[PDB]
Amino acid sequence: APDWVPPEVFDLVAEDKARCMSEHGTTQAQIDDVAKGNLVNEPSITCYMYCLLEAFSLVDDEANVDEDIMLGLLPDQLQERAQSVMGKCLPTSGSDNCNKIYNLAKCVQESAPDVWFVI
Amino acid sequence: APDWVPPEVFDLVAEDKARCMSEHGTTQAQIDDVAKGNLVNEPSITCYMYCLLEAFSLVDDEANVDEDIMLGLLPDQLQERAQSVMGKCLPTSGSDNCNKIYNLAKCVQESAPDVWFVI
Ligand SMILES: CCCCNS(=O)(=O)c1ccccc1
Ligand SMILES: CCCCNS(=O)(=O)c1ccccc1
Ligand SMILES: CCCCNS(=O)(=O)c1ccccc1
Repeated sequence: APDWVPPEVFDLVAEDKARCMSEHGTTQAQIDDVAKGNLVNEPSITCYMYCLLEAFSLVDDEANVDEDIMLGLLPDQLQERAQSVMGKCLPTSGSDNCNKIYNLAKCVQESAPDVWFVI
Repeated sequence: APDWVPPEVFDLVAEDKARCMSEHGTTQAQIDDVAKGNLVNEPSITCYMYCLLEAFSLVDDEANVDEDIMLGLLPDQLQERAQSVMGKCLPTSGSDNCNKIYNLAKCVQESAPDVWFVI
């Protein structure tokens, strides 16, 4: 949703978006809420984000973020900002994979809400 | 094991853990191996998982799973996530009891790696 997201990402994620929303019972409404900063800790959205990340190998089976793959997918414009916020927010911590991603999202959104995006 | 697993279960299983590891020649390394995502189809671990399940009355003599009790014993957030996964992955199928549980474990891990834990 933020204006920096490369156009190609909308097509790149389309397959795994459909699959992940089906698996987690996610609605588009929940997703639209996130750029508005209305994220709540509900598995239907938190496990969706986990699902989408895992699909691009941005996280492992334990929801640990691969910083290199994350920076790789991000555009050049955001490398500086994203590296700083990852330093701050990683490694992930939480009770389960979905909570780990919720905790990461909240962490990022505290200083850099426009760096965390969901589609 | 994942961070969500109830503290109580470490003590609750200690008796049957010992008996089940002894029965199936299981080593602690094999058990630890699973958390890492490295579950293999080997009877010393797959029959161990059967054995622990049966101890909690979660499987019968044919490795049919009691979905209701399995789900009921999971903490709230894991119970929600597992309902879907268990809908897909149950009832069990396979050539023997040990393979049935291997197939269940892999099935669960495809969508919900952190849901299927072994101790
Ligand atoms: C780092 C930005 C947060 C990623 N959130 S997301 O899980 O919806 C997602 C969006 C796009 C690709 C993969 C995952
Ligand atoms: C007695 C209370 C502990 C059971 N909780 S459990 O999540 O570890 C669990 C173990 C085995 C199957 C399902 C859930
Ligand atoms: C979601 C259920 C996981 C079952 N895994 S287990 O069979 O090794 C087991 C762990 C603890 C108690 C009984 C069985």
